[PDB]
Amino acid sequence: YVHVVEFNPFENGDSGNLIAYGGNNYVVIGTCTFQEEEADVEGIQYKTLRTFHHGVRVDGIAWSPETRLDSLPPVIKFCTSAADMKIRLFTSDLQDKNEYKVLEGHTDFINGLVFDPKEGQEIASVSDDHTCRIWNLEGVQTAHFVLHSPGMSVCWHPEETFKLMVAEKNGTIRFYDLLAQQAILSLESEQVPLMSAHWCLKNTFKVGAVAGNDWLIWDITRSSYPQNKRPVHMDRACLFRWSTISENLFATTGYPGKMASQFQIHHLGHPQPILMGSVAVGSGLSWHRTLPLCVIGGDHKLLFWVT
Amino acid sequence: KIKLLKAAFLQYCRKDLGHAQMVVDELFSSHSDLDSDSELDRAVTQISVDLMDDYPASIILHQLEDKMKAHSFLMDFIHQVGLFGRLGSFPVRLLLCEHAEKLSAAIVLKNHHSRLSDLVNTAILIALNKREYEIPSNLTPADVFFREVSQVDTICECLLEHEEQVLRDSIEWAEVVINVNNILKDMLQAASHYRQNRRTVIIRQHEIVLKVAYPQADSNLRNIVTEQLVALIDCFLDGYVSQLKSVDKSSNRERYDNLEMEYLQKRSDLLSPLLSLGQYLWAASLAEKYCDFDILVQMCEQTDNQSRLQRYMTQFADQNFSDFLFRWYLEQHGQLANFLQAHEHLSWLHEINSQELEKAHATLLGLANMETRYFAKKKTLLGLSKLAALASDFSEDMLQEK
Amino acid sequence: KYSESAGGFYYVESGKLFSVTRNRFIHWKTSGDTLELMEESLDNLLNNAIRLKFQNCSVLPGGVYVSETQNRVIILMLTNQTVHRLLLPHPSRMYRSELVVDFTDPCNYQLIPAVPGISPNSTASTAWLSSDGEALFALPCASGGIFVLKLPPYDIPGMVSVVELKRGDQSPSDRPLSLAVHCVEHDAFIFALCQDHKLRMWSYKEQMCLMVADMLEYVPVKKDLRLTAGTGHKLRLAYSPTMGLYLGIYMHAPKRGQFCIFQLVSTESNRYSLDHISSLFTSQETLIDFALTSTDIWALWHDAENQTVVKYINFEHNVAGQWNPVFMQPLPEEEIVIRDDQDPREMYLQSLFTPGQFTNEALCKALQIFCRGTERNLDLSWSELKKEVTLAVENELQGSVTEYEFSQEEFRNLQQEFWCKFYACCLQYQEALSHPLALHLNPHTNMVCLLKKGYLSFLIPSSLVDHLYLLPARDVICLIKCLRLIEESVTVDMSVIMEMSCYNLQSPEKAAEQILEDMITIDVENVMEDICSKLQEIRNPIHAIGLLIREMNIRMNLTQLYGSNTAGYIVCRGVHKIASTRFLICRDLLILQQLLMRLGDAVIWGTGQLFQAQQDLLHRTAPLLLSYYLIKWGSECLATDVPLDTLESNLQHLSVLELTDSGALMANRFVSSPQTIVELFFQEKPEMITAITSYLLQLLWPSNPGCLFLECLMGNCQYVQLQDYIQLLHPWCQVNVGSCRFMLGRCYLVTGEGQKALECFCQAASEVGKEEFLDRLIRSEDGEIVSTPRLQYYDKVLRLLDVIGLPELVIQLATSAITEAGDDWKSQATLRTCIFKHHLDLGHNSQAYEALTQIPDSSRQLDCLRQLVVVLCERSQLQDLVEFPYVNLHNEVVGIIESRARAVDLMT
Repeated sequence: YVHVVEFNPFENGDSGNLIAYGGNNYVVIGTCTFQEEEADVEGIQYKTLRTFHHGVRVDGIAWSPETRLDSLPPVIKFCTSAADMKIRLFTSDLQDKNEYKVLEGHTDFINGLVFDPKEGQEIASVSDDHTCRIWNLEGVQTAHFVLHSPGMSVCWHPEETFKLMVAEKNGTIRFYDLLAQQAILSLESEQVPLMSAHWCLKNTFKVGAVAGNDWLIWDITRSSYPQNKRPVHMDRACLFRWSTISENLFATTGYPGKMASQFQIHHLGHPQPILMGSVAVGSGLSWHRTLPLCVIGGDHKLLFWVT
Repeated sequence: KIKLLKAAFLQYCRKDLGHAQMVVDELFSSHSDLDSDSELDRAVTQISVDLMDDYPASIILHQLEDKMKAHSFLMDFIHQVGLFGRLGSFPVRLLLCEHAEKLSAAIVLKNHHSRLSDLVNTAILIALNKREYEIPSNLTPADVFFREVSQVDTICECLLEHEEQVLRDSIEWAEVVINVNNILKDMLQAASHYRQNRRTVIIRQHEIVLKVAYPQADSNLRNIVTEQLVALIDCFLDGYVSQLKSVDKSSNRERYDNLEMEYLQKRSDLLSPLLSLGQYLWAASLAEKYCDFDILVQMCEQTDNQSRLQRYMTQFADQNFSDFLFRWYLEQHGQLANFLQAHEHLSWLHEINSQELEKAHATLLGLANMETRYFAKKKTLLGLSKLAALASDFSEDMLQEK
Repeated sequence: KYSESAGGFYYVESGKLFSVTRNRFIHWKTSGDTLELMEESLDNLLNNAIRLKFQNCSVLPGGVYVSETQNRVIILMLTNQTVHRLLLPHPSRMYRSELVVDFTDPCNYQLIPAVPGISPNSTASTAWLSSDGEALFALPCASGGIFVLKLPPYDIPGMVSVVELKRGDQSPSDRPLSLAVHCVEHDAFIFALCQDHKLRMWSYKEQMCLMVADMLEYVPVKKDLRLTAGTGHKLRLAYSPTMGLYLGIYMHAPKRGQFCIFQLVSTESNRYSLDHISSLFTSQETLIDFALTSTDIWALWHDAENQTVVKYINFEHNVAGQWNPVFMQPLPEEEIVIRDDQDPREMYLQSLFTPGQFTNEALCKALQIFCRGTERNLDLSWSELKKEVTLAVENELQGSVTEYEFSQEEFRNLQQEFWCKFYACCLQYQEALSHPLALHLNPHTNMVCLLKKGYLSFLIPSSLVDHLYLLPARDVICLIKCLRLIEESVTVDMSVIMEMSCYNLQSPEKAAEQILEDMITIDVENVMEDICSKLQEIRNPIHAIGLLIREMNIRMNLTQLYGSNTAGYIVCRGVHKIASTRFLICRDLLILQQLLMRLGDAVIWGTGQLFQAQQDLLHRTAPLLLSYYLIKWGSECLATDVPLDTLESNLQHLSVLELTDSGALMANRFVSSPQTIVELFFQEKPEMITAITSYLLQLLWPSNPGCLFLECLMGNCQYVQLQDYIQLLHPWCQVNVGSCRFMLGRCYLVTGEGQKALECFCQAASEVGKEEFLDRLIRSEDGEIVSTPRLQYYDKVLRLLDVIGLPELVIQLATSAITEAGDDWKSQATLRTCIFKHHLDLGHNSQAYEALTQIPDSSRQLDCLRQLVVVLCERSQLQDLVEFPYVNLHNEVVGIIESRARAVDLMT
């Protein structure tokens, strides 16, 4: 998995160039600096800082807003996922692991995880056992909470710690809360399986993609705008919305007949635009905080193309 | 299942002589089927693709011509009965018949030009996939290779790259790299010329375009001019195929269209940089083939002393001056380039040269108002603005206000 | 236009059977605006619905214009005073194939006699009353005329010479009310009853009345000083039935209700043309139809309030067909909003689709609720119907807002009101369209078949669960009834919580003393002491319950098979109902066991049941829990999505796989995303015997089969289709089965989740295999003359990664396999060679020279070192391979140099 610290550069503003890449060993960290080179080609280079150690495969990556950078020392706090059907959430400094991660409570294999920052360390995971875990680490030890609800890609809303989102595998998008339990529950295309349902950058929309290239948008700030389009190819890795444009989204693919994978940029009103098109299969992709560079993680390397 | 494919293939063989027996099989099948566009529509397309792929896989020329003649008659019998749709392309495996026809047309062109290197390359490609039979049949793969033309085109670049290392490149060795490129271009043109009368494939072209550029630095002028035509013809076909693939999907899913546009624009900019060091006649052909990437044309019309080319490429286009000005502001011949780039900040000289006294005075006033770190420069800008306003032939009230 | 769209004027169901090879050919038909016909036999799998459009629907006298001969398919109708004759093959040619092309003349309308309003209109058609059923056809007019039309075919196919033959009277008292048709010793023997109470027996040879019987049934009788004029006239219906060689007749006799049972035996001799040795029975009158079968007489009744009442009278001097019918039970006025099933429209859709009785009523309601756009029947497929209904319901309820928020309390109330209105509309549209019509029996299947109005049903006897759920050395009855009554009084939230808790107890079960602490949240006070006082005053309880449960394990006798559409659907519905009843009984038993042995989280209150007082209930609760899980899985499974259609012989014939319109048109067995239940019934009288009996015996068996039936069903369904529901079925199944993990891995790999498939395959590679899924790994582990725990799987993964195109993953797997070598055997060179090959193919770091110098110093394996050196030299590493070779041994370096210097090909 490959995901940049988008929340740290928005709700805080410190570690914005940090990029986590979870593999089979542990999770490496990179730095994106703006050097000279050429401004027309790419004015942002990738520099490998350090790489932590763990000993288990990391299926996901989700950074929190408590990451800071002081001189050469750098305290990070990201929530990954172990290979033994768990959702770890450790906090290491630079390269040495100062704290462990005792993750235990998942009955089946995990699918998605997120991390928020309000009163301490709130993490929401989703497994395949029809249960939605909600770990909350406050000042008095921790508090575990489980709910009978199927999830696949849980994600908290922007600038709203009391609200969250959870997308089921059958196509149900429920918006539960931390006080009133569930509030609303939407449903997209029920004929095919759903992918994810993450919010936009304006903190007022909810875009939900499916596995059969079926995307639906529901913006609340646009007087209830219900748009619905379709992509070119199937999106196995769901989609990633932009950090500045709420009507823009990128979804990767992978044609096995031609041995080439493309990442179409879905936009409401614009035509079909495929700026990315490598000859290898892509494992993950994540957009930067400047809405211009795309950090796409492959099977053996990690590219950084600027559109 | 297997009962539908065995029944649909039996009616196609008897349709060439009669029509009353084949019309009764489709009407009963349409009533016995579920008639659904969700999962029932994919069962007919999977059988049609299997029936069309079996006809192309069964006198090397006669056997290839008979399959191509029988494949064309199967499309008319299916269209006359219907079979009014059943589209099952999706990923990898209406477009299936076109792809099969293109593969059959490209496989027949390679058999007519059988040589010593082509046969060796075909044998090496057949031996790398699986094993061949020892009981004669020294071909070695025709029916099993015509259905999968992408494997023979991708493996052709590995055979020519292995012989180029021990060739010490030298005069006669350069013809082997051009003979394969000419055959590849002839095979690619056959698949594109037949369509008008209706990751692995792009890598082989990208590697050939890079290998042909390294051999032009140590060859003759005629050889370099001949080798640059095949690469240009391949690039013009690749750009057209990319445009046709991008124009077939729009409206919904804007993220994919935005991601494919960047990949298509990055591929055209890399090929224009490698061809700029050679002949300048290929730029016009590339622009006529693909009406995109104007930054290459703007650089080609500025690096040389061709002042009429920039006007000819702008008078026969749509909103080309606005793009040319934006490309010049973001970057004899040198004077023209400086005048084209001078649009912002230092624009008073350009406005005075292009007969625009009022525009020059306005630009000088704006520069003097924006400047606040040099009294001498602020006074010089004010004096220039006053001189331009005095030289301008405007109204009396405007002159008094200035 | 909504109430007059569907309904049907009458219903006719034919069915012939040959006495030579037992050829079965049954087919159903419907009336209304268009002549509809569908195949519903019980022998012949792929069928299709036929709809013959008419000019004036079915304009006749009332319930006539419905005749069918023994051949398939010879039908005869009469609409707008025009007799029709359809001759086609709707049994093994047109209906068996999916083609809709016909190059032969099937319709041949003709007019024999002057049938009109002012001349002589027909009243009762009977084409089987004559000799040749496919040529001759008798008709009865309202003025007492019995005409015929012998249309014999000539040499050309199509043209036929109709022989006009009539025999009218001269008075209106000789009008036939209901004519019968029967064959005795291969001879046409017709028996009709005139309006003057005269049973006349006509012959097809002489075309005249052969016998005549007088019956006094028109005098004015008085009962309790009340003169009642017996002039009862029924609309069509039937007043004469047949079985084999004899016929039967009955009279309503005014408003008495005693009916009759006059079964006349008509022997074919020259001394007894008509003899009746039967008086009258005490059964009710047959207002709809009556089908006699040897000794059993199946009668059907219908009231004026659209209420049917079927009753069987088996004259066997012992027991008859005692059966009670149920009325309309409304179960949609209870609100529920707990866990499990969330949202609002999904629960309503699941509750509406759990009935399986309405078809066109839901579509009509959805079309009427959406104004300004009411089209025809353009839905066709039923997959998008639910989505269209949801989109129409979501676009009609406006959501009220407030202060920058959404009022969910008003939205939920509006959704509940809309759901209640839709349920009321569906109940009102189906109450006036689902009623009885006629009833016909088949001699080949020998089953009591029923024909309603747009809903093909069947009659079956009451089982044990159906009799125990009705709440009607002899014990274990009152306690079970009390437990059922206590479980039936629970709310919907408690039932949903119990279902959610039982659905998660498949893999990680925890059957202990936790149900008593969870079932006590219903605010129960004076309900536990009354049950404890009754449970404490009983001697042998567990021993009797075990015996009653063992006498109930179901066992079959002579197993059979089937292969149709309607019969398969009825069998699937019956199996689903039996599974639901078993699940309810298991839930009631579990609730009773939790209420009896509740303890109370105390030692003194728990030591009374563990002091060797009884025989416990560990194995009793384990098989009960297994049966409850199986019944829950069967109830979750619908009834469509079959598998193959291979009709062999006895206990080998399967049901129809498709037999639908398209893939998205759920007509019989097409929806595979939420079904997978027809395959288990197809792979395992024939709903009575023995298709349902075999399924019940397979579901009730546990340790006798040796494996779970759910895993086998999932593995058999994954071989055809149903790839979307396989991932949901493998996640809710048990992990105790050996093939369950393989099925889950296959479903995860076929859907795109490679990580889940890899994690499922890595956890099962240390035990056994799954045919080709691990045959290579098993062979590689057996070739080493040992049994590796985590080394063989790692070596296989490294080989698979190296044979695909990877380099870093294969090298990492080889390094892990070399590090984790707990065998310490002599076959450790296979991992070292693989690690050396991976290091030579990858390279990168300078660690590749350490393995080559180590593999060549232990044995004489110089080929691997030479290959590694060649790979390092060809991978452009002239400045790196020269310094890495100096840190190795001198002899190995000299050998590598001597092997590399022998080159007979000099290139660039």
